[PDB]
Amino acid sequence: PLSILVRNERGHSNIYEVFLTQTVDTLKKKVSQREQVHEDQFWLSFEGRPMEDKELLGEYGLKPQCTVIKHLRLRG
Amino acid sequence: VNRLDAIVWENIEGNLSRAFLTLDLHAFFNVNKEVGDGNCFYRALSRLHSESRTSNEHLYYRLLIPDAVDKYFDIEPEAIGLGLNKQEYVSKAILDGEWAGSLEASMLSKFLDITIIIWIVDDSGTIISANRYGEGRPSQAYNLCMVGNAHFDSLYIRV
Repeated sequence: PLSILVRNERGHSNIYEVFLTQTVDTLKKKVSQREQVHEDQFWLSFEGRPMEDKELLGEYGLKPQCTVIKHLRLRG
Repeated sequence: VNRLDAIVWENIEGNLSRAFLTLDLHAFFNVNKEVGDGNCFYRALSRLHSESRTSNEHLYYRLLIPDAVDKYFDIEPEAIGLGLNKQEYVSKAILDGEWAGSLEASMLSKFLDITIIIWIVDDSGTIISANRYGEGRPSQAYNLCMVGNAHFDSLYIRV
């Protein structure tokens, strides 16, 4: 049970709890509910690598207090 | 102009770099408002690619997408990030009025060898961030204004 930051589209970080044995979509769902934004409207990267829905969180080299970046899908 | 070219962008991923800053939009650019027909993204590229300043190539710019997909979609962080299906995406993206933005900026910046910057504006019309797709400076870039997270207008850099 790791604590991390997800930096939002405004450049501001928010603390999320995460399990390395769980897939990336678990964190998508946490961000989606807390920041009021549909899952298919954003993606996450970590150290410049895109995170993928069915990849385990532990495969990305996550650490306590590390930062994931949220990327809005921009459409207009 | 002078100021915008002094911005050091932060590299993030692929050819995407980013800036956090507040600007008065009208002080730095003139805006040509685009119509609400689903095509603003491609209208703005058409308008910005040429001094005659017309959006009537918008269909042509849209028709670049299948070819850019062949070249790049397999490697676009956003497509990968969102787990998009290639064939699903290409079929929708070519339809009249289908919205576009960050993914097509990423593909086309590369495909045409240009720099596209989407400047993000809050409720009050203040630029609050920007995404730059490419390595060029803003004075040379295709500058777009993103409004209400649902529309783009074209920006002409002011002098």
